[PDB]
Amino acid sequence: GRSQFVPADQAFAFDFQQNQHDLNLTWQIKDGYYLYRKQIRITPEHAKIADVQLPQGVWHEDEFYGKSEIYRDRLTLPVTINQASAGATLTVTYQGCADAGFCYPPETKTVPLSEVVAN
Repeated sequence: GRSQFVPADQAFAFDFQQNQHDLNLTWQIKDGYYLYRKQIRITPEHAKIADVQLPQGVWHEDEFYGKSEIYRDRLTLPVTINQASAGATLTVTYQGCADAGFCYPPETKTVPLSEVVAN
């Protein structure tokens, strides 16, 4: 596998589904690739979300971040939107790495949040 250079969006396929106050963020993680738990950052703009609890991954060693908690196969992350104005967004930044050696740069996605009136 010399074409082990698969673009970030095929290694770490991101998607989201919102139903009112409930948002689910999902990454399907290609076999031989992993996301760093400590590299995930989620930032609302014109919205208020509950603190996001990242789930328990597995420990793994590499030469970028030393001994790290990582995620394989899939990551499912619920987010609770307490309020969102019209045109609110959520910025989702994450970084992953290939077993084959090389580390991807951090990726940022912007999720358009559907409006949620407080309460």
